Amino acid sequence: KTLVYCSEGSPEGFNPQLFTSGTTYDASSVPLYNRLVEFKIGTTEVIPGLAEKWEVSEDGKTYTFHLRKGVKWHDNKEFKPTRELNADDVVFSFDRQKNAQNPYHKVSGGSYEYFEGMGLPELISEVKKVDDNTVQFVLTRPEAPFLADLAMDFASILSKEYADAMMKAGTPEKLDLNPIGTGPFQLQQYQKDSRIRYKAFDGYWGTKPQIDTLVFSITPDASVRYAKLQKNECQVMPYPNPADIARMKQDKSINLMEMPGLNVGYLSYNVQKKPLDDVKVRQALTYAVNKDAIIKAVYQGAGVSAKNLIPPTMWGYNDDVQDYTYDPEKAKALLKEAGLEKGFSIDLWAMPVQRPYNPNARRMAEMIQADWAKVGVQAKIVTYEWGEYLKRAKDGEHQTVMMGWTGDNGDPDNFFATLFSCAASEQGSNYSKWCYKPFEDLIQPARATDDHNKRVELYKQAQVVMHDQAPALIIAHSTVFEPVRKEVKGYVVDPLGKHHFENVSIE
Repeated sequence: KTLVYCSEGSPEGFNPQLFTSGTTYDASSVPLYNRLVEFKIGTTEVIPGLAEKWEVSEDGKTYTFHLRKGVKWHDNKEFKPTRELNADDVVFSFDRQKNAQNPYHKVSGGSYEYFEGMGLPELISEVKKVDDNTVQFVLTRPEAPFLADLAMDFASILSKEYADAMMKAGTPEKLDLNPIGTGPFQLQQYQKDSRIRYKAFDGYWGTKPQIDTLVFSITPDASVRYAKLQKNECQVMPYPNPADIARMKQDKSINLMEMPGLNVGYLSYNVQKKPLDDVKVRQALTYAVNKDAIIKAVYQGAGVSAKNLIPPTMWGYNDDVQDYTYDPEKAKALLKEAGLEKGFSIDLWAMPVQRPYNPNARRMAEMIQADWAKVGVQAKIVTYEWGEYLKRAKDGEHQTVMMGWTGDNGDPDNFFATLFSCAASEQGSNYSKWCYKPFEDLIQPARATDDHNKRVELYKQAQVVMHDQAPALIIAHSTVFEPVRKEVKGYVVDPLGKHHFENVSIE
Protein backbone atom coordinates (compact mmCIF):
# COMPACT_ATOMS: atom_id res chain seq x y z
CA LYS A 1 0.00 0.00 0.00
CA THR A 2 1.21 3.50 -0.95
CA LEU A 3 0.78 6.72 1.09
CA VAL A 4 1.52 10.19 -0.28
CA TYR A 5 2.43 13.15 1.92
CA CYS A 6 2.38 16.70 0.52
CA SER A 7 5.54 18.23 2.06
CA GLU A 8 5.97 21.99 2.49
CA GLY A 9 9.42 22.19 0.92
CA SER A 10 12.60 20.34 0.00
CA PRO A 11 14.88 18.64 2.52
CA GLU A 12 18.25 20.32 2.99
CA GLY A 13 20.00 16.96 2.85
CA PHE A 14 19.93 13.47 4.35
CA ASN A 15 22.16 13.57 7.44
CA PRO A 16 20.18 15.09 10.34
CA GLN A 17 23.40 15.98 12.14
CA LEU A 18 24.03 18.80 9.70
CA PHE A 19 20.65 20.53 9.69
CA THR A 20 17.99 22.10 11.87
CA SER A 21 14.74 22.41 9.94
CA GLY A 22 11.79 20.11 10.38
CA THR A 23 11.43 20.02 6.62
CA THR A 24 14.62 17.99 6.40
CA TYR A 25 14.01 15.95 9.57
CA ASP A 26 10.65 14.67 8.26
CA ALA A 27 12.49 13.37 5.20
CA SER A 28 15.71 12.24 6.81
CA SER A 29 15.88 11.41 10.50
CA VAL A 30 12.24 10.44 10.99
CA PRO A 31 11.87 7.94 8.15
CA LEU A 32 15.42 6.59 7.76
CA TYR A 33 17.26 6.60 11.14
CA ASN A 34 17.01 5.81 14.85
CA ARG A 35 18.46 7.08 18.12
CA LEU A 36 19.69 5.20 21.18
CA VAL A 37 16.46 6.24 22.88
CA GLU A 38 13.17 7.49 21.27
CA PHE A 39 9.93 9.33 22.04
CA LYS A 40 6.57 7.53 22.07
CA ILE A 41 4.76 9.06 19.09
CA GLY A 42 2.55 11.90 20.26
CA THR A 43 4.21 12.21 23.65
CA THR A 44 7.52 13.41 25.09
CA GLU A 45 8.20 10.14 26.89
CA VAL A 46 11.49 8.30 26.30
CA ILE A 47 11.18 4.72 25.07
CA PRO A 48 14.11 2.41 24.30
CA GLY A 49 15.28 2.77 20.72
CA LEU A 50 18.52 1.35 19.41
CA ALA A 51 19.50 1.04 23.06
CA GLU A 52 17.58 -1.77 24.74
CA LYS A 53 18.26 -0.40 28.23
CA TRP A 54 20.52 2.05 30.03
CA GLU A 55 21.86 3.03 33.46
CA VAL A 56 22.87 6.38 34.92
CA SER A 57 25.63 6.68 37.51
CA GLU A 58 24.88 8.02 40.99
CA ASP A 59 26.91 11.15 40.21
CA GLY A 60 24.81 11.49 37.08
CA LYS A 61 27.89 11.90 34.94
CA THR A 62 27.98 8.47 33.24
CA TYR A 63 25.29 7.12 30.95
CA THR A 64 25.66 3.48 29.96
CA PHE A 65 23.66 2.20 26.99
CA HIS A 66 23.13 -1.43 26.06
CA LEU A 67 22.62 -1.72 22.32
CA ARG A 68 20.02 -4.27 21.24
CA LYS A 69 21.12 -7.06 18.89
CA GLY A 70 19.97 -8.03 15.42
CA VAL A 71 19.53 -4.51 14.14
CA LYS A 72 19.97 -4.48 10.37
CA TRP A 73 21.14 -1.54 8.24
CA HIS A 74 19.70 -0.55 4.83
CA ASP A 75 21.31 -1.59 1.53
CA ASN A 76 22.30 0.84 -1.21
CA LYS A 77 23.37 0.28 -4.83
CA GLU A 78 26.91 1.12 -3.71
CA PHE A 79 26.75 -0.62 -0.33
CA LYS A 80 25.60 -3.77 1.45
CA PRO A 81 26.15 -4.22 5.23
CA THR A 82 28.15 -7.22 6.42
CA ARG A 83 27.52 -6.80 10.15
CA GLU A 84 24.68 -5.55 12.31
CA LEU A 85 24.57 -2.58 14.70
CA ASN A 86 27.43 -2.40 17.20
CA ALA A 87 29.05 0.10 19.59
CA ASP A 88 31.40 1.19 16.81
CA ASP A 89 28.50 2.84 15.00
CA VAL A 90 27.35 4.83 18.03
CA VAL A 91 30.86 5.97 18.89
CA PHE A 92 31.45 7.02 15.30
CA SER A 93 28.20 8.99 15.09
CA PHE A 94 29.14 11.09 18.09
CA ASP A 95 32.87 11.28 17.54
CA ARG A 96 32.33 12.69 14.06
CA GLN A 97 30.65 15.64 15.69
CA LYS A 98 32.87 16.13 18.71
CA ASN A 99 36.35 15.19 17.48
CA ALA A 100 37.94 17.57 15.00
CA GLN A 101 40.43 14.81 14.14
CA ASN A 102 37.80 12.38 12.83
CA PRO A 103 38.16 12.11 9.01
CA TYR A 104 34.45 12.79 8.60
CA HIS A 105 34.40 15.81 10.87
CA LYS A 106 34.91 18.31 8.06
CA VAL A 107 32.95 16.33 5.47
CA SER A 108 29.97 18.24 4.08
CA GLY A 109 31.08 21.45 5.75
CA GLY A 110 31.25 20.09 9.28
CA SER A 111 28.40 22.26 10.55
CA TYR A 112 27.21 20.29 13.56
CA GLU A 113 24.79 23.07 14.50
CA TYR A 114 22.78 21.34 17.25
CA PHE A 115 25.74 19.49 18.79
CA GLU A 116 27.78 22.67 19.02
CA GLY A 117 24.85 24.92 19.89
CA MET A 118 23.86 22.65 22.76
CA GLY A 119 27.39 22.90 24.09
CA LEU A 120 27.92 19.19 23.72
CA PRO A 121 31.67 19.43 22.98
CA GLU A 122 32.25 20.70 26.50
CA LEU A 123 29.59 18.52 28.13
CA ILE A 124 30.58 15.17 26.67
CA SER A 125 34.04 14.26 27.98
CA GLU A 126 34.25 10.94 26.16
CA VAL A 127 32.18 8.37 24.29
CA LYS A 128 33.56 5.01 25.48
CA LYS A 129 32.97 1.63 23.89
CA VAL A 130 32.73 -0.77 26.85
CA ASP A 131 32.07 -3.71 24.51
CA ASP A 132 30.48 -4.44 21.12
CA ASN A 133 26.99 -3.93 22.58
CA THR A 134 27.63 -1.38 25.31
CA VAL A 135 28.45 2.32 24.83
CA GLN A 136 29.27 4.77 27.59
CA PHE A 137 28.89 8.55 27.74
CA VAL A 138 31.02 10.28 30.35
CA LEU A 139 29.93 13.89 30.92
CA THR A 140 31.88 16.68 32.61
CA ARG A 141 28.85 17.49 34.78
CA PRO A 142 25.30 16.18 35.14
CA GLU A 143 22.87 17.34 32.40
CA ALA A 144 19.24 17.00 33.45
CA PRO A 145 17.80 16.71 29.92
CA PHE A 146 20.61 14.51 28.56
CA LEU A 147 18.55 11.35 28.17
CA ALA A 148 15.99 13.38 26.26
CA ASP A 149 18.73 15.07 24.24
CA LEU A 150 19.77 11.67 22.87
CA ALA A 151 16.30 11.01 21.47
CA MET A 152 16.61 14.08 19.22
CA ASP A 153 17.22 13.98 15.48
CA PHE A 154 20.86 15.06 15.60
CA ALA A 155 21.56 12.07 17.86
CA SER A 156 20.70 9.69 15.01
CA ILE A 157 23.13 6.82 14.62
CA LEU A 158 24.97 6.65 11.27
CA SER A 159 26.82 3.55 9.97
CA LYS A 160 30.54 3.31 10.75
CA GLU A 161 30.88 0.56 8.15
CA TYR A 162 29.24 2.55 5.34
CA ALA A 163 31.34 5.50 6.48
CA ASP A 164 34.50 3.44 6.07
CA ALA A 165 33.34 2.16 2.69
CA MET A 166 32.88 5.66 1.26
CA MET A 167 36.16 6.67 2.89
CA LYS A 168 38.06 4.01 0.92
CA ALA A 169 36.12 4.71 -2.27
CA GLY A 170 37.24 8.33 -1.93
CA THR A 171 33.69 9.67 -1.79
CA PRO A 172 32.79 10.35 1.89
CA GLU A 173 30.12 12.89 0.88
CA LYS A 174 27.91 9.99 -0.16
CA LEU A 175 27.49 9.08 3.51
CA ASP A 176 25.61 12.36 3.90
CA LEU A 177 23.93 12.30 0.52
CA ASN A 178 22.94 8.67 0.01
CA PRO A 179 21.53 7.66 3.44
CA ILE A 180 21.88 4.23 4.99
CA GLY A 181 20.14 3.98 8.34
CA THR A 182 18.35 1.41 10.51
CA GLY A 183 14.98 3.12 10.29
CA PRO A 184 11.59 1.73 9.18
CA PHE A 185 11.87 3.24 5.69
CA GLN A 186 14.67 3.41 3.15
CA LEU A 187 15.26 6.07 0.52
CA GLN A 188 14.57 4.64 -2.90
CA GLN A 189 14.66 7.72 -5.10
CA TYR A 190 14.94 11.48 -4.69
CA GLN A 191 14.05 13.98 -7.41
CA LYS A 192 15.24 17.44 -6.33
CA ASP A 193 12.44 19.78 -5.25
CA SER A 194 9.83 17.35 -6.59
CA ARG A 195 9.31 13.86 -5.12
CA ILE A 196 10.96 11.55 -2.62
CA ARG A 197 10.13 7.85 -2.65
CA TYR A 198 10.79 5.50 0.26
CA LYS A 199 10.21 1.75 0.52
CA ALA A 200 9.38 0.04 3.79
CA PHE A 201 12.45 -1.70 5.21
CA ASP A 202 11.89 -5.46 5.50
CA GLY A 203 14.77 -6.02 7.89
CA TYR A 204 13.60 -3.29 10.28
CA TRP A 205 14.25 -4.20 13.90
CA GLY A 206 10.85 -3.01 15.06
CA THR A 207 7.25 -3.19 13.84
CA LYS A 208 7.27 -2.96 10.05
CA PRO A 209 5.17 -0.09 8.64
CA GLN A 210 1.89 -1.11 7.03
CA ILE A 211 2.65 1.29 4.17
CA ASP A 212 4.63 -0.47 1.46
CA THR A 213 5.59 2.81 -0.24
CA LEU A 214 5.92 6.33 1.18
CA VAL A 215 6.03 9.28 -1.17
CA PHE A 216 6.69 12.93 -0.38
CA SER A 217 5.22 15.15 -3.07
CA ILE A 218 6.96 18.48 -2.46
CA THR A 219 4.12 20.98 -2.66
CA PRO A 220 5.21 24.39 -1.24
CA ASP A 221 1.86 26.11 -1.83
CA ALA A 222 -0.57 25.63 1.06
CA SER A 223 -3.60 26.20 -1.20
CA VAL A 224 -2.33 23.59 -3.64
CA ARG A 225 -1.66 21.13 -0.82
CA TYR A 226 -5.31 21.50 0.12
CA ALA A 227 -6.30 21.12 -3.51
CA LYS A 228 -4.40 17.84 -3.75
CA LEU A 229 -5.88 16.67 -0.44
CA GLN A 230 -9.41 17.01 -1.77
CA LYS A 231 -8.60 15.17 -4.97
CA ASN A 232 -6.97 12.53 -2.75
CA GLU A 233 -3.73 13.02 -4.65
CA CYS A 234 -2.26 13.45 -1.14
CA GLN A 235 -3.53 11.87 2.06
CA VAL A 236 -1.69 14.13 4.52
CA MET A 237 -0.41 17.70 4.35
CA PRO A 238 1.08 20.03 6.94
CA TYR A 239 0.59 23.68 7.83
CA PRO A 240 -2.85 24.37 6.36
CA ASN A 241 -3.64 27.92 5.31
CA PRO A 242 -5.53 29.54 8.24
CA ALA A 243 -8.32 30.78 5.94
CA ASP A 244 -8.87 27.19 4.80
CA ILE A 245 -9.39 25.85 8.35
CA ALA A 246 -13.11 26.65 8.19
CA ARG A 247 -13.65 24.65 5.02
CA MET A 248 -11.53 21.71 6.21
CA LYS A 249 -13.60 21.40 9.37
CA GLN A 250 -16.75 21.31 7.22
CA ASP A 251 -15.19 18.88 4.73
CA LYS A 252 -16.37 15.38 5.62
CA SER A 253 -13.64 13.59 3.67
CA ILE A 254 -11.05 15.49 5.72
CA ASN A 255 -10.31 14.77 9.34
CA LEU A 256 -8.84 18.06 10.51
CA MET A 257 -6.77 17.04 13.51
CA GLU A 258 -5.97 19.82 15.96
CA MET A 259 -3.77 20.14 19.05
CA PRO A 260 -2.21 23.09 20.93
CA GLY A 261 1.31 23.86 19.82
CA LEU A 262 4.71 23.75 21.47
CA ASN A 263 6.13 26.46 19.19
CA VAL A 264 7.15 30.11 18.89
CA GLY A 265 7.60 32.52 16.04
CA TYR A 266 9.85 35.56 16.38
CA LEU A 267 12.11 38.05 14.62
CA SER A 268 15.76 37.88 15.63
CA TYR A 269 17.69 41.11 15.87
CA ASN A 270 21.29 40.45 14.84
CA VAL A 271 22.68 41.96 18.02
CA GLN A 272 26.15 42.54 16.56
CA LYS A 273 25.09 44.49 13.52
CA LYS A 274 24.82 48.07 14.66
CA PRO A 275 22.58 49.87 15.54
CA LEU A 276 20.97 46.63 16.72
CA ASP A 277 23.64 46.38 19.40
CA ASP A 278 21.71 48.98 21.37
CA VAL A 279 18.99 47.69 23.69
CA LYS A 280 17.18 50.97 23.20
CA VAL A 281 17.05 50.36 19.44
CA ARG A 282 15.86 46.78 19.83
CA GLN A 283 13.13 47.92 22.20
CA ALA A 284 12.21 50.74 19.84
CA LEU A 285 11.79 48.34 16.94
CA THR A 286 9.62 46.17 19.15
CA TYR A 287 7.34 48.98 20.35
CA ALA A 288 6.93 50.20 16.79
CA VAL A 289 5.31 46.93 15.69
CA ASN A 290 1.55 46.53 16.04
CA LYS A 291 1.61 42.89 17.06
CA ASP A 292 -2.14 42.48 17.38
CA ALA A 293 -2.70 43.58 13.80
CA ILE A 294 -0.34 40.79 12.74
CA ILE A 295 -1.98 38.04 14.83
CA LYS A 296 -5.35 39.09 13.40
CA ALA A 297 -4.30 39.38 9.75
CA VAL A 298 -1.80 36.55 9.45
CA TYR A 299 -2.67 33.89 12.01
CA GLN A 300 -6.40 34.59 11.88
CA GLY A 301 -7.28 32.91 15.16
CA ALA A 302 -4.93 29.97 14.52
CA GLY A 303 -2.35 31.56 16.83
CA VAL A 304 -2.08 34.02 19.70
CA SER A 305 0.16 36.91 20.72
CA ALA A 306 3.32 35.65 22.42
CA LYS A 307 5.42 37.40 25.06
CA ASN A 308 7.78 34.64 26.14
CA LEU A 309 10.07 32.31 24.24
CA ILE A 310 8.33 29.40 25.94
CA PRO A 311 4.63 28.68 25.14
CA PRO A 312 2.05 28.46 28.00
CA THR A 313 1.98 24.71 27.40
CA MET A 314 5.58 24.53 28.72
CA TRP A 315 6.42 23.96 32.43
CA GLY A 316 8.41 27.17 33.06
CA TYR A 317 6.18 29.89 31.67
CA ASN A 318 6.54 33.08 33.68
CA ASP A 319 3.15 34.72 33.29
CA ASP A 320 4.21 37.72 35.39
CA VAL A 321 6.21 39.07 32.44
CA GLN A 322 4.36 41.93 30.76
CA ASP A 323 4.61 42.21 26.97
CA TYR A 324 5.69 45.36 25.17
CA THR A 325 2.84 47.48 23.89
CA TYR A 326 2.33 48.96 20.44
CA ASP A 327 3.52 52.49 21.11
CA PRO A 328 4.94 54.27 18.03
CA GLU A 329 5.56 57.38 20.11
CA LYS A 330 7.74 55.57 22.63
CA ALA A 331 9.55 54.02 19.68
CA LYS A 332 10.30 57.46 18.26
CA ALA A 333 11.45 58.61 21.71
CA LEU A 334 13.93 55.77 22.23
CA LEU A 335 15.23 56.24 18.71
CA LYS A 336 15.83 59.87 19.63
CA GLU A 337 17.66 58.95 22.83
CA ALA A 338 19.91 56.60 20.85
CA GLY A 339 20.79 59.40 18.45
CA LEU A 340 18.82 58.02 15.53
CA GLU A 341 16.06 60.65 15.07
CA LYS A 342 16.52 60.59 11.30
CA GLY A 343 16.14 56.81 11.28
CA PHE A 344 18.20 54.15 9.52
CA SER A 345 17.95 51.09 7.29
CA ILE A 346 17.93 47.35 7.92
CA ASP A 347 17.03 44.20 6.09
CA LEU A 348 14.22 41.91 7.10
CA TRP A 349 14.62 38.28 6.15
CA ALA A 350 11.49 36.20 5.67
CA MET A 351 11.39 32.55 4.62
CA PRO A 352 9.47 31.46 1.50
CA VAL A 353 7.94 28.35 3.09
CA GLN A 354 5.10 28.00 5.54
CA ARG A 355 6.19 27.08 9.03
CA PRO A 356 4.21 25.71 11.99
CA TYR A 357 4.88 28.99 13.79
CA ASN A 358 4.48 31.36 10.83
CA PRO A 359 1.68 30.77 8.26
CA ASN A 360 2.95 33.47 5.90
CA ALA A 361 6.22 35.19 6.80
CA ARG A 362 6.02 37.00 3.49
CA ARG A 363 2.94 38.99 4.40
CA MET A 364 4.08 39.39 7.98
CA ALA A 365 7.24 41.01 6.66
CA GLU A 366 5.30 43.61 4.71
CA MET A 367 3.32 44.58 7.78
CA ILE A 368 6.44 44.96 9.94
CA GLN A 369 8.06 46.90 7.14
CA ALA A 370 5.11 49.30 6.99
CA ASP A 371 5.06 49.69 10.75
CA TRP A 372 8.77 50.43 10.95
CA ALA A 373 8.48 52.93 8.12
CA LYS A 374 6.16 54.95 10.36
CA VAL A 375 9.02 55.63 12.77
CA GLY A 376 11.57 56.29 10.07
CA VAL A 377 13.21 52.90 9.75
CA GLN A 378 13.47 51.83 6.12
CA ALA A 379 13.38 48.05 5.82
CA LYS A 380 14.42 45.91 2.86
CA ILE A 381 12.64 42.55 2.89
CA VAL A 382 14.96 39.79 1.70
CA THR A 383 14.13 36.15 1.05
CA TYR A 384 16.27 33.25 -0.16
CA GLU A 385 15.26 29.61 -0.80
CA TRP A 386 14.47 27.87 2.53
CA GLY A 387 17.77 26.00 2.67
CA GLU A 388 20.01 28.88 1.66
CA TYR A 389 18.02 31.10 4.01
CA LEU A 390 19.04 29.01 6.99
CA LYS A 391 22.64 28.58 5.84
CA ARG A 392 23.22 32.31 5.56
CA ALA A 393 21.26 33.18 8.68
CA LYS A 394 23.64 30.97 10.63
CA ASP A 395 26.64 32.72 9.07
CA GLY A 396 25.20 36.00 10.31
CA GLU A 397 24.59 37.69 6.96
CA HIS A 398 21.31 39.20 8.14
CA GLN A 399 20.48 42.14 10.34
CA THR A 400 16.96 40.86 11.07
CA VAL A 401 15.44 37.38 10.46
CA MET A 402 12.06 35.72 10.73
CA MET A 403 12.52 32.57 12.76
CA GLY A 404 10.71 30.15 15.05
CA TRP A 405 10.91 26.86 16.89
CA THR A 406 9.03 23.71 17.86
CA GLY A 407 10.21 21.91 20.98
CA ASP A 408 12.40 18.90 20.34
CA ASN A 409 12.29 17.17 23.72
CA GLY A 410 9.73 19.01 25.83
CA ASP A 411 12.40 20.64 28.05
CA PRO A 412 12.82 24.43 28.50
CA ASP A 413 16.53 23.96 27.88
CA ASN A 414 15.82 23.10 24.26
CA PHE A 415 14.33 26.57 23.96
CA PHE A 416 16.39 29.01 26.03
CA ALA A 417 19.79 27.37 25.71
CA THR A 418 19.69 25.86 22.24
CA LEU A 419 18.36 29.16 20.88
CA PHE A 420 19.86 32.00 22.91
CA SER A 421 23.04 30.76 24.60
CA CYS A 422 26.56 31.97 23.89
CA ALA A 423 27.53 28.53 22.69
CA ALA A 424 24.61 28.82 20.32
CA SER A 425 25.61 32.33 19.20
CA GLU A 426 28.92 31.01 17.93
CA GLN A 427 28.06 27.80 16.06
CA GLY A 428 24.36 27.28 16.77
CA SER A 429 20.85 28.48 16.02
CA ASN A 430 21.14 31.69 18.03
CA TYR A 431 20.60 33.83 14.95
CA SER A 432 20.42 36.90 17.16
CA LYS A 433 24.11 36.32 17.96
CA TRP A 434 23.17 37.37 21.49
CA CYS A 435 25.44 36.29 24.34
CA TYR A 436 24.72 37.82 27.75
CA LYS A 437 26.26 36.78 31.09
CA PRO A 438 23.22 37.48 33.35
CA PHE A 439 21.27 35.13 31.11
CA GLU A 440 23.95 32.45 31.04
CA ASP A 441 24.03 32.62 34.84
CA LEU A 442 20.43 31.41 34.96
CA ILE A 443 20.24 29.10 31.96
CA GLN A 444 23.42 27.11 32.70
CA PRO A 445 22.78 26.14 36.34
CA ALA A 446 19.21 25.28 35.39
CA ARG A 447 20.66 22.47 33.27
CA ALA A 448 22.68 20.80 36.02
CA THR A 449 20.21 20.40 38.91
CA ASP A 450 17.77 17.53 39.27
CA ASP A 451 15.69 19.77 41.56
CA HIS A 452 12.82 20.49 39.18
CA ASN A 453 11.75 23.45 41.32
CA LYS A 454 15.07 25.28 41.11
CA ARG A 455 14.84 24.71 37.36
CA VAL A 456 11.41 26.35 37.32
CA GLU A 457 12.59 29.37 39.29
CA LEU A 458 15.63 29.78 37.06
CA TYR A 459 13.82 29.52 33.74
CA LYS A 460 11.23 31.99 35.01
CA GLN A 461 13.91 34.57 35.80
CA ALA A 462 15.42 33.92 32.37
CA GLN A 463 12.22 35.04 30.69
CA VAL A 464 12.50 38.35 32.51
CA VAL A 465 16.12 38.92 31.50
CA MET A 466 15.26 38.03 27.94
CA HIS A 467 12.33 40.42 27.97
CA ASP A 468 14.41 43.32 29.20
CA GLN A 469 17.18 42.67 26.73
CA ALA A 470 14.94 42.31 23.69
CA PRO A 471 17.25 40.05 21.70
CA ALA A 472 14.27 39.16 19.53
CA LEU A 473 10.75 40.29 18.80
CA ILE A 474 8.62 37.41 20.12
CA ILE A 475 5.58 37.26 17.86
CA ALA A 476 3.24 34.30 18.35
CA HIS A 477 2.49 30.77 19.45
CA SER A 478 0.48 28.81 16.92
CA THR A 479 -2.09 26.02 17.18
CA VAL A 480 -1.36 22.81 15.31
CA PHE A 481 -3.80 21.71 12.60
CA GLU A 482 -2.94 18.59 10.60
CA PRO A 483 -5.46 17.83 7.83
CA VAL A 484 -5.67 14.07 7.29
CA ARG A 485 -7.71 12.11 4.75
CA LYS A 486 -10.33 9.91 6.46
CA GLU A 487 -8.91 6.88 4.66
CA VAL A 488 -5.79 7.18 6.82
CA LYS A 489 -5.87 5.20 10.03
CA GLY A 490 -3.70 5.64 13.08
CA TYR A 491 -2.21 9.09 12.55
CA VAL A 492 -0.97 10.81 15.68
CA VAL A 493 -0.24 14.54 15.79
CA ASP A 494 3.28 14.87 17.19
CA PRO A 495 3.73 17.77 19.63
CA LEU A 496 7.40 17.72 18.71
CA GLY A 497 6.41 18.69 15.18
CA LYS A 498 7.32 15.54 13.25
CA HIS A 499 5.11 13.74 10.75
CA HIS A 500 5.33 10.00 11.51
CA PHE A 501 4.15 7.45 8.95
CA GLU A 502 5.41 4.12 10.34
CA ASN A 503 2.41 3.58 12.61
CA VAL A 504 -0.01 4.73 9.90
CA SER A 505 -2.13 2.50 7.66
CA ILE A 506 -4.20 3.72 4.73
CA GLU A 507 -6.62 1.23 3.17
